Amino acid sequence: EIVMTQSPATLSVSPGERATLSCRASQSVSSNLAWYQQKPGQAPRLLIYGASTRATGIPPRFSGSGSGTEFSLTISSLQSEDFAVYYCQQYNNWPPITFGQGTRLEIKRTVAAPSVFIFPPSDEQLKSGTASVVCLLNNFYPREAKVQWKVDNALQSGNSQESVTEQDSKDSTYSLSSTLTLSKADYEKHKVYACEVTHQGLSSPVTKSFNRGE
Amino acid sequence: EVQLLESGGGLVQPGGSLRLSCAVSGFTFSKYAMNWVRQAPGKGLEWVSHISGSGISTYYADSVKGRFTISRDTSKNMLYLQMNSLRAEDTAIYYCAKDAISGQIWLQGTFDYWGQGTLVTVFNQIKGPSVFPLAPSSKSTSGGTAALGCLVKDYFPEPVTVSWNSGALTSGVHTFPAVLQSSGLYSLSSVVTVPSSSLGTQTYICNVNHKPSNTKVDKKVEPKSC
Amino acid sequence: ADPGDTLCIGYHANNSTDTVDTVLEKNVTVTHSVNLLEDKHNGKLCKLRGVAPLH
Amino acid sequence: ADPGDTLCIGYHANNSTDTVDTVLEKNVTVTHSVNLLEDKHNGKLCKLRGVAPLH
Amino acid sequence: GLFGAIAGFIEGGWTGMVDGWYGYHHQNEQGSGYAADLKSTQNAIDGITNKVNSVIEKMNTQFTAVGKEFNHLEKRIENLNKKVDDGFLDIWTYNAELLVLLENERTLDYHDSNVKNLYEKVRSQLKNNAKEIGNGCFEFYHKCDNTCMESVKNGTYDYPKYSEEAKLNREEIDS
Amino acid sequence: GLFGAIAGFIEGGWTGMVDGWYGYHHQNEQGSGYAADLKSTQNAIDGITNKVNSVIEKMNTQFTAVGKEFNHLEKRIENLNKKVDDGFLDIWTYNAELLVLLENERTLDYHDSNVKNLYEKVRSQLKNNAKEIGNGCFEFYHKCDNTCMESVKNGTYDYPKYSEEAKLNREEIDS
Repeated sequence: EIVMTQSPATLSVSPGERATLSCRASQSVSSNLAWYQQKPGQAPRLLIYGASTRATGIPPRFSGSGSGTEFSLTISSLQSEDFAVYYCQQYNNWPPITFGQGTRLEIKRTVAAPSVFIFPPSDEQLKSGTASVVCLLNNFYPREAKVQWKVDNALQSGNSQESVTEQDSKDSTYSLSSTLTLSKADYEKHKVYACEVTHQGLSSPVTKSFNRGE
Repeated sequence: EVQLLESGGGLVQPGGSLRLSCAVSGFTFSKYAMNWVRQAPGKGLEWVSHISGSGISTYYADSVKGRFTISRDTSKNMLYLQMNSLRAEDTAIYYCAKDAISGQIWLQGTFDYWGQGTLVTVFNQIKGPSVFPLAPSSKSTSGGTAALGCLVKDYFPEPVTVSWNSGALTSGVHTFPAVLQSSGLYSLSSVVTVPSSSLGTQTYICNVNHKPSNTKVDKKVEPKSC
Repeated sequence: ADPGDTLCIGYHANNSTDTVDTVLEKNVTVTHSVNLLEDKHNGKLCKLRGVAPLH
Repeated sequence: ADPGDTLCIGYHANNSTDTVDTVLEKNVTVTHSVNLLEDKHNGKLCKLRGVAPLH
Repeated sequence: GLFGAIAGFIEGGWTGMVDGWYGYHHQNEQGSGYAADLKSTQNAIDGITNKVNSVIEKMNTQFTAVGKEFNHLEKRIENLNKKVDDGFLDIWTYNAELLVLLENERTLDYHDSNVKNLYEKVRSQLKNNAKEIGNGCFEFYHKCDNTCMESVKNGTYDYPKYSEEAKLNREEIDS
Repeated sequence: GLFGAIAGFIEGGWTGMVDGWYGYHHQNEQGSGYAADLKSTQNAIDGITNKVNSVIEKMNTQFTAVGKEFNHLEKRIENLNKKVDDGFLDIWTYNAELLVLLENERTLDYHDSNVKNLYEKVRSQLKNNAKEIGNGCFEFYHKCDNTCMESVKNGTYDYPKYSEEAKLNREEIDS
């Protein structure tokens, strides 16, 4: 099997700019390399075959190059329709036909400060004996953000899960939810629970917090 | 135009069997080789199987060998994929891909046309969700705009659909993608932002649907401790 | 077991643009060729059999 | 009745060691060959057109 | 082509095969790729090398000075000298031009013949255990792993070893 | 070989066949032995004989005395004479060497072609009434006596006469 590595996983650049994608192969695949585009909710579409030849209907703004083990894809003028996920696939030694893990092209916009809201678990969840503390970061850019949980002003790790929405089509920002999962036994032992958010849009980290009462 | 139509997908238990059908129109079916490519939910692509234009040659991914079987009926313009001994890891969207070239074996392996695909889910067990509110209390009273939502917890398998106010309120709402917990059950949260001068003018209801468990729970969100 | 697997017989090609002439056809591009016609000189008068000329 | 009986198509060979040269290959042993190069003389001066020479 | 293989039923050449003049493309469960039949290539390279050397080395000249000098009352022998130089020029030019024309045609036919014999050697080996699907390609009625593939290229393909499995698969395919 | 028969799918020659250049080996209930296809042999012998005579007899020279004598003050014309003798020597030597090289290759290809056509003439006659078992040999699906053998060699093999018996034996053999 020919392992295909496709770095960077995510690339940020503005509309109308130029984006360069990289595809690397564990073994030489000559020029038998293809590139595919997949817009959300749609099937994959062939762009490049032979590592340099554009398929039928591919506009000239898409450029492909490379041979051997290093390959690349270029979009000269980046328009909003092309903010999708791109995959590279070799057809030089198969089966198996192998793809790369893909690269997501995100639209670059101005830094947006998140709106932070903290939710202690609803009283009905303590009926079943599990506590879920939800911290929300709403409509921020860039996606890269630091969220830390503080239990009695003590750093927490290995007890929370994050979820990020897809890039908004109307404001081009992201929303993040960090849920802290802890059994009701552990929850009923501590007093202060806080959510610390560090983001490029904040001069200093913001902290929302609550108490067991109120 | 060339059209590729997938069908036969659905829910099934591990160890079960399903059969897919790719409806082919728009090209000489005999001249081109066909493939199946699958994509796990929110994941990358993975080639599954290949059959030549003649049908004598078939190739399969290592993980599906001995379980999957590709076939074609050229006279009927049909491509099939028979899956036996199904596994939970086989849960994915399955596309049928036409080869871009004809009569050049050394230049095969390129897919120019893809169907929209069909969904195969192989779970094991059905667990319904527990819907919990995320109230906009005094610690969520920003003054200008407040935030509330619902916590859909401990359900399996996906999907779960969430709407707000009988589907009327669709703006500033973010329904997060599910997360798989340590318990092996999914969990998501859906939130919306609304002005603070609406906590009492308009009640808020999140509509949760979990068709595998026939869950249609509706939950109220409002502040407390007042 | 299942049938399948393919073997193909083919011949070489390259990016060469060398053209030759044949009895039936002219300007046939070929992959490799050699020149039998010397058409270059060093532009100098030199020593035959090691012995310099009388100038 | 039963099947069987065989017929084979083949070509001649002999104990000849005559070697010829070809454009693609040298010293190809062949079954028969002729010499186009006269390399023998009688070692004598003789009469052209019947008339003896003047010695 | 004189033998029908090159630019014939094998339509084009392979830039992907770089190590030889005539070879194979294979595809089985273990993968695919190009390989060159070393025996046929080396035989053809030896043959063409001998051909080029034969054309070059059979010309063995001696030391010679072509020039001649005649005074103003020696015009007739001067013209006789010119006729000799011109006649040799005409003979060598015409012969050189036709030799290259004729032997270039023979060389391309030689490559065409070598490809046809290579295809026919395989076809006579596989017989009904594979299908002739055109363009010089054989599609097997039985699985042919890397070892089996090398046996075909080595001229040691064991037809009876796979004949029963191919027969069953062929009849099933044709049914 | 250019046509693939000699030193090809017919690997070697027959010292046992002594009466002809191309022929047959047969084996039936009446015995075995070598025989030569007289028509193909005589045609090839006529062809090669014409080729050798063409190479020899097209050279028709007249009476000529090559020698010339010049005194010590005739060095220039002496050298002119030498250039003529040398130029003719170079032209004839090179042309003679290449003519033998090129036509020897054509002659061996001619024999290769004659063998292939002989094999193909039989194969097109027998069709499925016999099996192609390699090395230029045909194994019959029906008994072929001496009279039947001669019909194949004479190009008068009656395929429909034996087609039913061969078909029944072929299907039984393959079953």
